[PDB]
Amino acid sequence: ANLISFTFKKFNETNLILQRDATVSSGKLRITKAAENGVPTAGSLGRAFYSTPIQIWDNTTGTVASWATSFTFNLQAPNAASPADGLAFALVPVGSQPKDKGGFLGLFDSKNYASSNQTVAVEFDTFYNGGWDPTERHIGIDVNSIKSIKTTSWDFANGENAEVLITYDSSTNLLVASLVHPSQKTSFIVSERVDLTSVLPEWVSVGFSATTGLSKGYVETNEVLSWSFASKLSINKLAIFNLEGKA
Amino acid sequence: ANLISFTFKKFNETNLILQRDATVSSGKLRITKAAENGVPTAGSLGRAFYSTPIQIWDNTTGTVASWATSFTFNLQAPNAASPADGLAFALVPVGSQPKDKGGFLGLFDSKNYASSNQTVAVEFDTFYNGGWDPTERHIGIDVNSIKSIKTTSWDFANGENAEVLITYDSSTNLLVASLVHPSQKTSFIVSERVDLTSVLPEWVSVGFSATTGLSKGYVETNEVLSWSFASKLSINKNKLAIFNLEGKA
Amino acid sequence: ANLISFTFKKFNETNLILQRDATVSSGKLRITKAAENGVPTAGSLGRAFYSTPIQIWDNTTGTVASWATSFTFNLQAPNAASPADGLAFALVPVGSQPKDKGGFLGLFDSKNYASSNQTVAVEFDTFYNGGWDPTERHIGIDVNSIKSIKTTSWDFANGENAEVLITYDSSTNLLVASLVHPSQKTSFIVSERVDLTSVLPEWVSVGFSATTGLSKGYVETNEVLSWSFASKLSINEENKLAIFNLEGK
Amino acid sequence: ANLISFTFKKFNETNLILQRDATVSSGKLRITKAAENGVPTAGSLGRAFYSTPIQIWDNTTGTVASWATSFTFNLQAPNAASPADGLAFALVPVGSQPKDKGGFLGLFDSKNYASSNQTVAVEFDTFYNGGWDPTERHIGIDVNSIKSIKTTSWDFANGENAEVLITYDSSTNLLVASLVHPSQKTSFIVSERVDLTSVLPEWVSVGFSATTGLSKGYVETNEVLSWSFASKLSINKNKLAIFNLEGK
Ligand SMILES: [Ca+2]
Ligand SMILES: [Ca+2]
Ligand SMILES: [Ca+2]
Ligand SMILES: [Ca+2]
Ligand SMILES: [Mn+2]
Ligand SMILES: [Mn+2]
Ligand SMILES: [Mn+2]
Ligand SMILES: [Mn+2]
Repeated sequence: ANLISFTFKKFNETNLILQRDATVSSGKLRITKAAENGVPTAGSLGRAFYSTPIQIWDNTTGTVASWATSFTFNLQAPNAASPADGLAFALVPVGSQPKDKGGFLGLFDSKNYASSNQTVAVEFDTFYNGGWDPTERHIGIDVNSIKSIKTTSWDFANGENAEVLITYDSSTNLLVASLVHPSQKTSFIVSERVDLTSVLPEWVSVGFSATTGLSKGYVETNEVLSWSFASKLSINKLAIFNLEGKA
Repeated sequence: ANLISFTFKKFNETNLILQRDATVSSGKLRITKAAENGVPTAGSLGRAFYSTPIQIWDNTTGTVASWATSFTFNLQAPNAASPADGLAFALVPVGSQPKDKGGFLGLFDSKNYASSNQTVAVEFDTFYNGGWDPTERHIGIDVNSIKSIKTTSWDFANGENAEVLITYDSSTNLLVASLVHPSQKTSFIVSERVDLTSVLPEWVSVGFSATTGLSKGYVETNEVLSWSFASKLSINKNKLAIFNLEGKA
Repeated sequence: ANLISFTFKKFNETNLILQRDATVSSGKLRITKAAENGVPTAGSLGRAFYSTPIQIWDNTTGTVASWATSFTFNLQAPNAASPADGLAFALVPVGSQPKDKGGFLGLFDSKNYASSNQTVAVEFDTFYNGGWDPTERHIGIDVNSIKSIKTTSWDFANGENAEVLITYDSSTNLLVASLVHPSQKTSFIVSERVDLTSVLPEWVSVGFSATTGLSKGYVETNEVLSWSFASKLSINEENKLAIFNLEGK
Repeated sequence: ANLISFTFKKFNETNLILQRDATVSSGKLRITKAAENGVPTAGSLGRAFYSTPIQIWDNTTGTVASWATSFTFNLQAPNAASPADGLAFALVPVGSQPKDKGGFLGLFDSKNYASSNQTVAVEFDTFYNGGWDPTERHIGIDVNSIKSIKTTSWDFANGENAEVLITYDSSTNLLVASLVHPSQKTSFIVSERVDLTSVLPEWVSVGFSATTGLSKGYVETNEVLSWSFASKLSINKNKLAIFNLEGK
């Protein structure tokens, strides 16, 4: 079995494939653009991916990798009543370039199922796009589309640290996204079955994507403080994983 | 920083400390009694712990260990209307002995804050005891008492597998327990800020504890299929990604 | 696959099975005796082991585990010309009791092969015993016998830290023991073929064994500063020594 | 602390930087040329490196990273009496290019110390150069030059697998490089004190480098069958146990 693993407690420019407004500055992974004062700017799109590709499944041996990612993100909107849009962990084709800004998070083109994207993502959405989004703040699981196949309720705490964990288990095809605001003691969890072999190609890049809305007033940051990742392609420990990274 | 880590994919008698009705069979950790026909028995009590005690907070340096457990359990009852009582993952003192069966899960004495017990547990409750319990089947966090300081809705699936992840973070003091029934794709989480120094002793036995009800009819299985655990005590002043792939997935 | 791992950067009494003169003081494992002024005492016999037993091979599946261990030890004799005897890493049966003192290190009865012991050990030899030992100080692989099946030259520097790495890989049945004295930038290594199914039982205790001599002058300290250990029992692969040695000390 | 780890048990083109004759076929990283029929070729040079750079020391906090690497290689010659030249594990500048072929192993320019290369390499030497090498096959710690700052006798076993472990402990500045031949139960070890801060840049690429001789007759294969590497860089001021099993 092949392995690949890495833990960032601070972010470095030199080991990431940066795309658009996503830039590293003072340890933090600022995916969107903040003005001189620090106040977030509208119409921003950023993408950041890990330097080495990851094989998530094999064509010949028919085996599927199990993986896990953990990171702490912080969305800071000056006015909670008008923010946009969100941030997402994404597994994306290796030489793949950004898509639609705004409520498409720079990952998808449309709401209808277009497998040509070959994109799985877990979205953390602050802005309710009636076009596809559910009633309130949610954690979505995105497969080829920005219309999330399964979402969960989210108490978005403004400018407060969110620790996340995402795990894929090959033996059950299950995907689990969890989120905690330690400062507020609020916890959340979504779970869904996903076939990686039908969605993503054998080799994918791994990282983040985040955007701000269309309207000028509708501003928020999209900051990731730390990031840990592990993958195991069989030919995946959880207890010994989040302690070298998260804990 | 000191480290401890193990991943049972199948339970073995040889590297656990079994108390009461707890018994290892065909790789399962059956913590409550089952008849010859494979039928859950009433009035049962079990306990299974790890063979090394664990330092969770160091008095001299005031440091606190960050730790993570993951395990798959399975509770099968014949009659959903009358089951009892549930299983629990707990951190007990080094040389701890079992306590009250039934609605106490062999871990606690009374509903009031009894600091003399020194026990932190994450329960998985099936039987509702009005006196202390909430309405529906719940995940509960037990500190020095059976009356959980926080609870949440857990939609108990009968005879189904439940993958469980429980993490304590030292820098945030936050204990987070999360459950998934992969057959149903249903997920359940509860998190509460807990201070270990105030509650638990320096060294602790990490493991399981489970019970059945007062009456004949109130029977269920209290079984653990597999188990992973890791800990990290910082010497001067814990990955969640590489932990559950060596164990859970 | 099944997994067990721990890192001792500082030792503690409670997660250790201690036998005879073996003691733990201020974060150090003093396997042999010491005075209050700091003088090694003769006729000392120490053995310390990890609490949780370890399945090294599984009868039914016919699989043999692959394990690695890395530790730091210091051997300080007052008079270097007359030292005795040395320490050893040893895989011993779970209920085993310390054996013959002196150059037998507490692990064997005779120089001739006797399978009733069921013991694999890697010895670090300061005192050359004419009957079995080769001339110079050595690292020896001991199979049920105090006479090593293979040895290699060792420049034992008195009172210095010695980082050791012992690795067993089942796919080639190869045990590789290596020692570095980082103070004088010296390095030594030994390798031989060993079948664990024959020599050792299924479950074992893993730890240390050290002794002092017979004479009032043949004394040395036998101390272990830090200790790492990991093992992997497969269901139906080599051990990652790259990620281990860093996730060790 | 910051961590990076991986474990190739079969090589893939998709997550490596390949240079010159270096090639991946059927999961075995072949560094130098081998003919269709399996015949090794002279005048070859290969280099393979991991896709992510690795921070071995941080300037701002003075923190230096401990690391470890394990890989199994096989060298096979038609004629053991005349092979060339060898292969080497190296920590290399973030965008470096292959240097002198042949006796220099595609890594160095000359026998004298030139810290412009910024290259720590552990070499595995088949061909004794009467210019800088000891009189036999050797493992050698190379620093900014092809002539080793320390060596040890290696009993090169023709067409036999060789497991290698290289470990750098930053709490002792000690680099230890070993090699075992599992088919013949033989082992070899070298250990020298190397200060990375005066040798290598903050960020380095991590990988392999090999060559064959100038003469046509002097042929061998330079193959790596598996690979593991781990690193740990702290914020302030490495378990070989868990690594070596969690490795290959
Ligand atoms: Ca949206
Ligand atoms: Ca109850
Ligand atoms: Ca002796
Ligand atoms: Ca040469
Ligand atoms: Mn959405
Ligand atoms: Mn309850
Ligand atoms: Mn000897
Ligand atoms: Mn050379």
